[PDB]
Amino acid sequence: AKPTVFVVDDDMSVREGLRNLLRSAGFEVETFDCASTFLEHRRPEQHGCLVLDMRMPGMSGIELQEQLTAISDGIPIVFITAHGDIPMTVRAMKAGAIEFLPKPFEEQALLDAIEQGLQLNAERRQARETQDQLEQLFSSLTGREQQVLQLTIRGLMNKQIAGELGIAEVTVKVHRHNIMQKLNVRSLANLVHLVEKY
Ligand SMILES: [Hg+2]
Ligand SMILES: [Hg+2]
Ligand SMILES: [Hg+2]
Ligand SMILES: [Mg+2]
Repeated sequence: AKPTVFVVDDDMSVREGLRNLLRSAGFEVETFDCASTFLEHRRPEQHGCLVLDMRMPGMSGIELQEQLTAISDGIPIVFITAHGDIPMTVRAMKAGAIEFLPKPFEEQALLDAIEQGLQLNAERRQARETQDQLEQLFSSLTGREQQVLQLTIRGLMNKQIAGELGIAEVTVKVHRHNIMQKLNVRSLANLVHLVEKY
């Protein structure tokens, strides 16, 4: 999807200033003056980075982050604050913080953090799509096929698999053919990689 920077900050100058900065850099931008309007619109499939104010009406920045943690939305966060004297908590850092930046911010520092965040989002999403794709491929196998797969990745020959399970060799052959097609692999090497991957 399009790289989108979500900007959450109650202050108009921040929202407009960042919209302009981020557009002038090739990012789509979405802004919210509240945490809950963000959460209401948030789709965890949207590729992006969150730039987040500490203090806003309603939920604070940390409180929004707690919601995102709770629902396993792993979007990366660049925290911004006008009160640099108040440190981030250890928990706020661990829950996906890219960086903690002051307002007013160095434009380039902010841009570098967002670039860092987009790459971490791209990576995270790829590892999500892969796991998702592999659960659907593996879930599409029958119990019988599962039994054959388990022995196959143990290096057994069809003859030995047949004897172990009490089925005909042709039955094993056919199960093996169907496993390859279901899991979309053309070699025993790639079959074993896939099972280990998942
Ligand atoms: Hg709002
Ligand atoms: Hg809305
Ligand atoms: Hg981003
Ligand atoms: Mg604020």
